Amino acid sequence: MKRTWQPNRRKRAKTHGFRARMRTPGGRKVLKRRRQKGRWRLTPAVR
Amino acid sequence: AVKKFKPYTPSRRFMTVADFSEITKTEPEKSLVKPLKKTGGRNNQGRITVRFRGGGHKRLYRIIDFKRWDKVGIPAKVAAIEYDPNRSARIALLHYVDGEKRYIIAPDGLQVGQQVVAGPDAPIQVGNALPLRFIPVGTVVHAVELEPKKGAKLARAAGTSAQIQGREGDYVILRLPSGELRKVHGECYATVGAVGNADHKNIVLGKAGRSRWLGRRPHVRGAAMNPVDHPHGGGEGRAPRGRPPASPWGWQTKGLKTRKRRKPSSRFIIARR
RNA sequence: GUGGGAGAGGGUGGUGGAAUUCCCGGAGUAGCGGUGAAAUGCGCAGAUACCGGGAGGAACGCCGAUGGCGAAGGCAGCCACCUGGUCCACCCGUGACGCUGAGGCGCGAAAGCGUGGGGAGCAAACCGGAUUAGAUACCCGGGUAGUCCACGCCCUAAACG
RNA sequence: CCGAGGGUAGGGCCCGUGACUGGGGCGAAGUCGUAACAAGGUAGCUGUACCGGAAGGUGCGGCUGGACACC
RNA sequence: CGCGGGGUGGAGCAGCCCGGUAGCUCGUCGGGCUCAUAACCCGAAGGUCGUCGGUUCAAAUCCGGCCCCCGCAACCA
RNA sequence: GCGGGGGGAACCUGGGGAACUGAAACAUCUCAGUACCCAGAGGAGAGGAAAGAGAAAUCGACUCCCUGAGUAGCGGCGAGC
RNA sequence: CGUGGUUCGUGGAGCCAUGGGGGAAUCUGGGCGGACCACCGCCUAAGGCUAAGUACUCCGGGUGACCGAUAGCGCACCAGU
RNA sequence: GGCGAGCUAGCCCUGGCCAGGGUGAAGCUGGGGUGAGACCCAGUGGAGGCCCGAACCGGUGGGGGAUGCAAACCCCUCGGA
RNA sequence: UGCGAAUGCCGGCAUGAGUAACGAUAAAGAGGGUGAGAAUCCCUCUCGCCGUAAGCCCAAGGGUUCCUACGCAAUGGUCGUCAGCGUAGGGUUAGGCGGGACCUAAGGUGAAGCCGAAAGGCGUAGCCGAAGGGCAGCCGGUUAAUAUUCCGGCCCUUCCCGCAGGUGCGAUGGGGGGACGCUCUAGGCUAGGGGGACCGGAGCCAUGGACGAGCCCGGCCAGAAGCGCAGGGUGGGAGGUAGGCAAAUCCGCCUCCCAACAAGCUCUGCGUGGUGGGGAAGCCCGUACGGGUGACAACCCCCCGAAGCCAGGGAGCCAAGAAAAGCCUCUAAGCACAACCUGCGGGAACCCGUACCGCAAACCGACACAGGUGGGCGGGUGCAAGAGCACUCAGGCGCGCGGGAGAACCCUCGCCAAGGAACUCUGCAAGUUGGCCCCGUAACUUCGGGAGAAGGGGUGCUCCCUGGGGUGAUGAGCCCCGGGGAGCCGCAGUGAACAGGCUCUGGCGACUGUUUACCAAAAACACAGCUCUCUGCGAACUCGUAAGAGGAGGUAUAGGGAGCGACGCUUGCCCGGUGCCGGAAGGUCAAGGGGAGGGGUGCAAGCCCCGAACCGAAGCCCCGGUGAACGGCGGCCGUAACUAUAACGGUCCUAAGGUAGCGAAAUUCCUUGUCGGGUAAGUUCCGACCUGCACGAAAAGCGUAACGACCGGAGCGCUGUCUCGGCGAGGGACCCGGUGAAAUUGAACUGGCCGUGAAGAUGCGGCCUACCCGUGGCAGGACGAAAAGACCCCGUGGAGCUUUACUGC
RNA sequence: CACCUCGAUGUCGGCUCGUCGCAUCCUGGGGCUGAAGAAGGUCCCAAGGGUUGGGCUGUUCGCCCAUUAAAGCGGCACGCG
Ligand SMILES: NC[C@@H]1O[C@H](O[C@H]2[C@@H](O)[C@H](O[C@@H]3[C@@H](O)[C@H](N)C[C@H](N)[C@H]3O[C@H]3O[C@H](CO)[C@@H](O)[C@H](O)[C@H]3N)O[C@@H]2CO)[C@H](N)[C@@H](O)[C@@H]1O
Ligand SMILES: [Mg+2]
Ligand SMILES: [Mg+2]
Ligand SMILES: [Mg+2]
Ligand SMILES: [Mg+2]
Ligand SMILES: [Mg+2]
Ligand SMILES: [Mg+2]
Ligand SMILES: [Mg+2]
Ligand SMILES: [Mg+2]
Ligand SMILES: [Mg+2]
Ligand SMILES: [Mg+2]
Ligand SMILES: [Mg+2]
Ligand SMILES: [Mg+2]
Ligand SMILES: [Mg+2]
Ligand SMILES: [Mg+2]
Ligand SMILES: [Mg+2]
Ligand SMILES: [Mg+2]
Ligand SMILES: [Mg+2]
Ligand SMILES: [Mg+2]
Ligand SMILES: [Mg+2]
Ligand SMILES: [Mg+2]
Ligand SMILES: [Mg+2]
Ligand SMILES: [Mg+2]
Ligand SMILES: [Mg+2]
Ligand SMILES: [Mg+2]
Ligand SMILES: [Mg+2]
Ligand SMILES: [Mg+2]
Ligand SMILES: [Mg+2]
Ligand SMILES: [Mg+2]
Ligand SMILES: [Mg+2]
Ligand SMILES: [Mg+2]
Ligand SMILES: [Mg+2]
Ligand SMILES: [Mg+2]
Ligand SMILES: [Mg+2]
Ligand SMILES: [Mg+2]
Ligand SMILES: [Mg+2]
Ligand SMILES: [Mg+2]
Ligand SMILES: [Mg+2]
Ligand SMILES: [Mg+2]
Ligand SMILES: [Mg+2]
Ligand SMILES: [Mg+2]
Ligand SMILES: [Mg+2]
Ligand SMILES: [Mg+2]
Ligand SMILES: [Mg+2]
Ligand SMILES: [Mg+2]
Ligand SMILES: [Mg+2]
Ligand SMILES: [Mg+2]
Ligand SMILES: [Mg+2]
Ligand SMILES: [Mg+2]
Ligand SMILES: [Mg+2]
Ligand SMILES: [Mg+2]
Ligand SMILES: [Mg+2]
Ligand SMILES: [Mg+2]
Ligand SMILES: [Mg+2]
Ligand SMILES: [Mg+2]
Ligand SMILES: [Mg+2]
Ligand SMILES: [Mg+2]
Ligand SMILES: [Mg+2]
Ligand SMILES: [Mg+2]
Ligand SMILES: [Mg+2]
Ligand SMILES: [Mg+2]
Ligand SMILES: [Mg+2]
Ligand SMILES: [Mg+2]
Ligand SMILES: [Mg+2]
Ligand SMILES: [Mg+2]
Ligand SMILES: [Mg+2]
Ligand SMILES: [Mg+2]
Ligand SMILES: [Mg+2]
Ligand SMILES: [Mg+2]
Ligand SMILES: [Mg+2]
Ligand SMILES: [Mg+2]
Ligand SMILES: [Mg+2]
Ligand SMILES: [Mg+2]
Ligand SMILES: [Mg+2]
Ligand SMILES: [Mg+2]
Ligand SMILES: [Mg+2]
Ligand SMILES: [Mg+2]
Ligand SMILES: [Mg+2]
Ligand SMILES: [Mg+2]
Ligand SMILES: [Mg+2]
Ligand SMILES: [Mg+2]
Ligand SMILES: [Mg+2]
Ligand SMILES: [Mg+2]
Ligand SMILES: [Mg+2]
Ligand SMILES: [Mg+2]
Ligand SMILES: [Mg+2]
Ligand SMILES: [Mg+2]
Ligand SMILES: [Mg+2]
Ligand SMILES: [Mg+2]
Ligand SMILES: [Mg+2]
Ligand SMILES: [Mg+2]
Ligand SMILES: [Mg+2]
Ligand SMILES: [Mg+2]
Ligand SMILES: [Mg+2]
Ligand SMILES: [Mg+2]
Ligand SMILES: [Mg+2]
Ligand SMILES: [Mg+2]
Ligand SMILES: [Mg+2]
Ligand SMILES: [Mg+2]
Ligand SMILES: [Mg+2]
Ligand SMILES: [Mg+2]
Ligand SMILES: [Mg+2]
Ligand SMILES: [Mg+2]
Ligand SMILES: [Mg+2]
Ligand SMILES: [Mg+2]
Ligand SMILES: [Mg+2]
Ligand SMILES: [Mg+2]
Ligand SMILES: [Mg+2]
Ligand SMILES: [Mg+2]
Ligand SMILES: [Mg+2]
Ligand SMILES: [Mg+2]
Ligand SMILES: [Mg+2]
Ligand SMILES: [Mg+2]
Ligand SMILES: [Mg+2]
Ligand SMILES: [Mg+2]
Ligand SMILES: [Mg+2]
Ligand SMILES: [Mg+2]
Ligand SMILES: [Mg+2]
Ligand SMILES: [Mg+2]
Ligand SMILES: [Mg+2]
Ligand SMILES: [Mg+2]
Ligand SMILES: [Mg+2]
Ligand SMILES: [Mg+2]
Ligand SMILES: [Mg+2]
Ligand SMILES: [Mg+2]
Ligand SMILES: [Mg+2]
Ligand SMILES: [Mg+2]
Ligand SMILES: [Mg+2]
Ligand SMILES: [Mg+2]
Ligand SMILES: [Mg+2]
Ligand SMILES: [Mg+2]
Ligand SMILES: [Mg+2]
Ligand SMILES: [Mg+2]
Ligand SMILES: [Mg+2]
Ligand SMILES: [Mg+2]
Ligand SMILES: [Mg+2]
Ligand SMILES: [Mg+2]
Ligand SMILES: [Mg+2]
Ligand SMILES: [Mg+2]
Ligand SMILES: [Mg+2]
Ligand SMILES: [Mg+2]
Ligand SMILES: [Mg+2]
Ligand SMILES: [Mg+2]
Ligand SMILES: [Mg+2]
Ligand SMILES: [Mg+2]
Ligand SMILES: [Mg+2]
Ligand SMILES: [Mg+2]
Ligand SMILES: [Mg+2]
Ligand SMILES: [Mg+2]
Ligand SMILES: [Mg+2]
Repeated sequence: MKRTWQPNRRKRAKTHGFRARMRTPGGRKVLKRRRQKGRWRLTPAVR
Repeated sequence: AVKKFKPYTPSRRFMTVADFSEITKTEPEKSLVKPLKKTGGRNNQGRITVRFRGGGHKRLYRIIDFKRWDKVGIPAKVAAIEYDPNRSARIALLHYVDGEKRYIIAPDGLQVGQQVVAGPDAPIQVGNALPLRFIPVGTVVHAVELEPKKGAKLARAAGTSAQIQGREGDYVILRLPSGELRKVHGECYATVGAVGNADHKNIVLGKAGRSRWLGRRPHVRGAAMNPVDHPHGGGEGRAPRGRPPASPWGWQTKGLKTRKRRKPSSRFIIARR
């Protein structure tokens, strides 16, 4: 049956993208955290 | 008046469509005069602030002229009578002699050949527009300014009209379609006559769908909800209102008067009961 | 046919005043209403009675008759438009072209009915006061439908001379 | 082939009959009230409409087969 | 079994609750009015207060039991 | 023309600011001006030279440590602070 | 007047702060010493800056009656994988 | 305090899809009817949250599955279309 | 700092067990090859399975999986020599396809502005944003692998510079256009398909017959200008001009003049077109693959015919159907040497994508998972049609464990004597029926319906005659729709597959719709419709601290809230309480005004503190209204000339005491009420009565045609539901080879009875029975597994919900 | 009553399959009889076997139809998911 992951490469980048995160203080602090934790990738892949 | 239908289907039995014989145009409208428009009943923040709206037919917004007083004295020919789907009423296309084209809401009794003017000058005749101070007492009237130069807010709905009961100082006394009795400034324009397509009120939607076409989504009663949802909901096996009947938001929906008390507007209102 | 005539004859659009009710303002005080007599009701939160203003609906006083019109039901302030029947004088025209009329069709007071309006006064139902053994009545205070308009139905009658 | 008729299926009309139900006729002296006949004590009748144990009452319009004093 | 109210002239209700006193309407009786009956007027009669114990000076009235009456409740199962 | 912008583990000041919990229930009260969120600051930050203390004719800017002291008080005079 | 801060929870409630209303004076002026008044004292509001002593540990170093690969950081190993 | 409407619900903007058959509304034309009508019939016409039924959307009943092919499936049947 | 327990934590290893399974029942068999090794790789043949797909193409998404060489440890549910796996090399080519140096849509962002403790919220213009608008490439060949990309052929677009000819040029400004719905649909085309006795072609005569006007294969594709057919769009001239926020000659508007037509002008489609290019069976080798000839290939007639094209076509309807740029046109500055227009010519023409999978073993589902996933094309025959159904093209596949046996049992399926619902909560299930044509068709009805009512007849093949249609000629041929006659065979002609069982009668809901993703599809929601109510417009109301917004670019025939729920006939009485609505008086009423009087302290002038009367809102009280507002609509006793019963009376209470209708009900306890119907027999059902525990009128009352995967009752038809089972098929189950789990598990050397024991003993007592160990089976027991019982209580545990609980906001 | 079981002892009825008790429904054997015969009554022995089909209701039960030699009552976690 239909399931919850329906990949659409645009949606990934406009939702979880780097410019998303920067646009908003919630999201800048996600980057702050991801970075300070030493995350290799601050933000999701999409091609 | 009001086409009916044989019952070749359930709901074709009660359906009732307008007599469009008045309409001289069909698929127009004057392309120079109309933008578009959209909504959802949702508001700038994304939220439903009016319940049960959506879907229904695409529309182009006929731009229509509620200021007659900026053409004072130029005459106009009624060019067509056509179908506005943003209003109960009908809109007449009129060519001015400027060559300027404009929409007006179309009075009852307005044939399309005729001449129409607006201003203190102004014969008193169906279609003309004047300061209320120059319209003879007892005239029925529609498309009335509430305040001078601000546009017509009063009696624009298909079939509506209003009436001059007398004059006081700078103000004349009107009986609105509501029956309210009201003073409006002398300087407010109004056009003479009644709105027409008065047969409007007798259409019979006939099926759920005819409501959907108009953007009217199903309306679910408090009674049919749970108590999270609404002052009446629960018990079930039906239930009487169990309390003074209420809105979703808790206020009382029988008898309770919501007009604000100190509105400086009350100096100009005498009625409505 | 011509020339005339009387008329609330019918349909339409207008419109006038008297009155009732309601509201506003004045002035003004203790009752007003109602009946057989009373009570309910209304009234110092200022009624009734008086004056001024406005709103609105409905019916048309004197004329008015023991009268006129219409086939009947029916028709009554005034103005206009449109329109029917009818009478008299002339003796002009056609030349029996007539009378009736099962069925058909149409009209049909009041009440009632549908859909919109309108709603002053009145008033089924209903409520109250009184009366009475009782009083689901007659009288009194209220009062909705209705009474009015448009459209469409109903098709009855002591529709009687 | 037609064909008495048998069979299956669905109509129409007519008689009979049926818990129960509706009124109606009729049957000396049961119960309630008084509508009508005299202005019958609210003149009556009436089409219709609502109401009411019952007769009836009320509304609207109509019929007369109803009307020597008082303002 | 349970909880609340009740049991008063012939009928329907007051009075109990706050101790001492039994009242209202209808009925029934006697008399009028009427030819007569009702309507109506004037008059009277009528109850031990379910019952059994107690309290008190005194109990329809306060308490207990019994006998009935009306009502409410009996749920998770 | 000079400057600002953004980042920094924790630490600092400011603007805002909880609930569980405790009170053996719970509202005042507590947790707590904590957690958190926001702005700014720096290598520190804040504070700082008396319209101060507060009983002495005394002390002499501010910060931090010990002490005063679980004292003075505060407190559904409760838990507690 | 309405609140916050203080130990102060409306208390006899001052002090400091201030959202609202009213609204002065310049030494013979003003604040304060716990309502208020008198006396006696203290102090000079409504401009600003100010090292050091203090906080902290991303970082570097020294030292452990600190661990020794189920411990010690989550990660002794190309782990915030 | 933040992260989520790539599932799902609603709306918004812009596209797309709906074999085939059936039944036969108004209207229009003609004819009849009438004083003129209403109206009647025929042809035409092609309306409809109209009918049968694929695609598509469903999920009615029953069987199966039940450490499944599957954390909702399969088969027969069935609703809309 | 000592472990045995915490359904503890981490790891390791056991049991179950060589057990269940090995993932669609579309199906395999042999021969040859390869190799250490082969059911499983390669090739051949035969068989079988998809074919509106299980074929082909595109978009997502995925991200080297593509091609080839070498490999088989692992991955692959077995095997593997094989692979989507390991290693390694190679492979994606564009001015025209897609997207960007274009346009705008929702939305987003956002100079200006506005608002907000901070962070931030909003917002005009603008900007961003696409599967929409605009926009120039068609056919073939080529590689192991890419191709509208490379190559061949034939076309085209922009920009730059030049030349010529033309012209008031000139834009971000004005105007036109772009530019639009849904049904139905004309005429002409093409895609595609069928047939030909005609054209071209290797070859074949088998097994009885056939040397044939035989049989089998094929008989096209792309193509500028010009042209032809079919269509789209489309007036011309002047005069006036005040409108289109300047300007206009443009557009608008008025007047006059000629066109009425595509006449012309113009655009597109098709066709034809120089030219370019393909081109079968078969046979031969020779292939993962395809390669020669056949060939110098032929290359044409007929017919069927789109849903596609001409395209802004036409008609009708109402619910009334984007924008902006390209494009044209108008003028402003400004420049008129410039600029623009047209044609020609040369030059210039960037970035990204391009492999491969793509209904799936490569995407979403932890899996090579029976699930899910948008657009396109999807051939042939026959059955009325069709994308349906059976077979079949091209093309693709036999589903990555196999071999045997032929028990129980299970699943899926076939058939059955007599009976025919006796089954059972219920005909659940299965069966019947079944398409098309024709006859025929009731109650009732809102006059449409009900209807496919019901019930029947027809249904193949042959020969004969015969009517109209399309296309062609008015002809034949080819197709289409018929009509009549006479015969043939079988058990049977919708001969297989796809395709209603029907009738009667109740309850509920008007109807189509909607719903609990994943135990409820319904009598629930919604629904047209009716009523109340609010709301005069900066509306009421909703979201937001606000700004702002929705409402609505709406205006009382509108908009919000509430209830009721098509339609019919109707919806009674009570306003005491509560709510709402109205009331300028009165009462009480907080801050504030007031300051009679009192107080503290000063020598005092004073400073400070109380503070009565009185004035002082809303609210409350009070007065009234109000029912499609919350709601509520009685008790006891008596009475008729049998009896019963009580039209009638008495009395007590209420704000008023339930009208009509309906009633043992989706409501009736007693209850299986009583009576009637149906049945041989009826706690259900249907019709009645009325003693309504405990109906009743918009939480509507009573009805109602039509409708329903709703729930009840009855009949006919028909049946393996049943009497009552039998047989048969296949996939399991069994046996063999390969692979090999699971929950559970204190340890076990794990019998029966009668007792006993914490009360239900394999484990204790007595007695009985009993050689050791397994296989296939059944489920009585291990108080069997699973899930720290959901019911029940407990806890001063939690959460959702309500209110005239408290206290706040 | 509250003793095992609330870290689970699935609850009515049906069906299937039984097995046991006897306080015997039938058949066998008997005593008494107010037993003429036949046919009953009541009691004693006896558990070997037997003990129907159907309408209604979820029903157990029960009512009813048609038969019967008879249409037995109980236990087995109201035997047996
Ligand atoms: N035709 C009958 C009609 O209906 C009614 O008639 C019936 C009754 O009204 C009337 O009943 C009457 C009654 O009014 C009168 N006041 C009392 C009287 N005893 C009764 O009488 C009846 O009862 C007795 C039985 O006891 C019978 O024997 C007698 O025949 C009969 N009259 O008797 C009639 C039946 O017999 C009306 N009276 C009237 O409309 C008309 O007469
Ligand atoms: Mg789907
Ligand atoms: Mg790195
Ligand atoms: Mg937003
Ligand atoms: Mg739609
Ligand atoms: Mg609703
Ligand atoms: Mg609900
Ligand atoms: Mg919610
Ligand atoms: Mg609520
Ligand atoms: Mg409720
Ligand atoms: Mg209920
Ligand atoms: Mg006249
Ligand atoms: Mg006349
Ligand atoms: Mg003559
Ligand atoms: Mg009439
Ligand atoms: Mg009338
Ligand atoms: Mg009156
Ligand atoms: Mg008369
Ligand atoms: Mg015959
Ligand atoms: Mg016959
Ligand atoms: Mg009388
Ligand atoms: Mg009378
Ligand atoms: Mg009389
Ligand atoms: Mg009356
Ligand atoms: Mg006494
Ligand atoms: Mg910084
Ligand atoms: Mg702070
Ligand atoms: Mg606590
Ligand atoms: Mg608690
Ligand atoms: Mg410093
Ligand atoms: Mg500093
Ligand atoms: Mg400083
Ligand atoms: Mg503290
Ligand atoms: Mg404080
Ligand atoms: Mg203080
Ligand atoms: Mg001073
Ligand atoms: Mg101070
Ligand atoms: Mg001090
Ligand atoms: Mg002091
Ligand atoms: Mg000091
Ligand atoms: Mg050590
Ligand atoms: Mg060591
Ligand atoms: Mg470690
Ligand atoms: Mg080690
Ligand atoms: Mg670790
Ligand atoms: Mg979504
Ligand atoms: Mg969505
Ligand atoms: Mg398709
Ligand atoms: Mg179709
Ligand atoms: Mg059709
Ligand atoms: Mg159709
Ligand atoms: Mg349909
Ligand atoms: Mg299903
Ligand atoms: Mg379901
Ligand atoms: Mg269908
Ligand atoms: Mg120790
Ligand atoms: Mg231990
Ligand atoms: Mg085993
Ligand atoms: Mg096995
Ligand atoms: Mg397999
Ligand atoms: Mg298999
Ligand atoms: Mg096949
Ligand atoms: Mg096919
Ligand atoms: Mg991709
Ligand atoms: Mg490969
Ligand atoms: Mg392997
Ligand atoms: Mg590889
Ligand atoms: Mg761009
Ligand atoms: Mg460039
Ligand atoms: Mg743009
Ligand atoms: Mg924004
Ligand atoms: Mg695009
Ligand atoms: Mg595009
Ligand atoms: Mg392009
Ligand atoms: Mg090609
Ligand atoms: Mg490519
Ligand atoms: Mg120009
Ligand atoms: Mg433009
Ligand atoms: Mg041969
Ligand atoms: Mg062959
Ligand atoms: Mg061919
Ligand atoms: Mg060509
Ligand atoms: Mg050759
Ligand atoms: Mg068109
Ligand atoms: Mg699929
Ligand atoms: Mg596909
Ligand atoms: Mg694949
Ligand atoms: Mg597989
Ligand atoms: Mg799959
Ligand atoms: Mg699909
Ligand atoms: Mg077919
Ligand atoms: Mg198929
Ligand atoms: Mg059989
Ligand atoms: Mg049979
Ligand atoms: Mg069935
Ligand atoms: Mg069939
Ligand atoms: Mg049939
Ligand atoms: Mg044959
Ligand atoms: Mg069918
Ligand atoms: Mg029933
Ligand atoms: Mg329904
Ligand atoms: Mg449907
Ligand atoms: Mg629902
Ligand atoms: Mg569900
Ligand atoms: Mg359904
Ligand atoms: Mg607005
Ligand atoms: Mg708007
Ligand atoms: Mg409802
Ligand atoms: Mg209803
Ligand atoms: Mg009512
Ligand atoms: Mg009331
Ligand atoms: Mg009242
Ligand atoms: Mg009230
Ligand atoms: Mg007052
Ligand atoms: Mg007040
Ligand atoms: Mg009152
Ligand atoms: Mg009543
Ligand atoms: Mg009953
Ligand atoms: Mg019954
Ligand atoms: Mg009941
Ligand atoms: Mg019944
Ligand atoms: Mg009810
Ligand atoms: Mg009601
Ligand atoms: Mg009913
Ligand atoms: Mg019905
Ligand atoms: Mg349905
Ligand atoms: Mg259904
Ligand atoms: Mg069987
Ligand atoms: Mg077998
Ligand atoms: Mg042993
Ligand atoms: Mg034992
Ligand atoms: Mg022992
Ligand atoms: Mg075994
Ligand atoms: Mg077992
Ligand atoms: Mg088993
Ligand atoms: Mg537990
Ligand atoms: Mg407690
Ligand atoms: Mg609690
Ligand atoms: Mg116990
Ligand atoms: Mg005990
Ligand atoms: Mg338990
Ligand atoms: Mg256990
Ligand atoms: Mg267990
Ligand atoms: Mg015995
Ligand atoms: Mg014997
Ligand atoms: Mg025995
Ligand atoms: Mg049953
Ligand atoms: Mg029973
Ligand atoms: Mg049991
Ligand atoms: Mg079970």
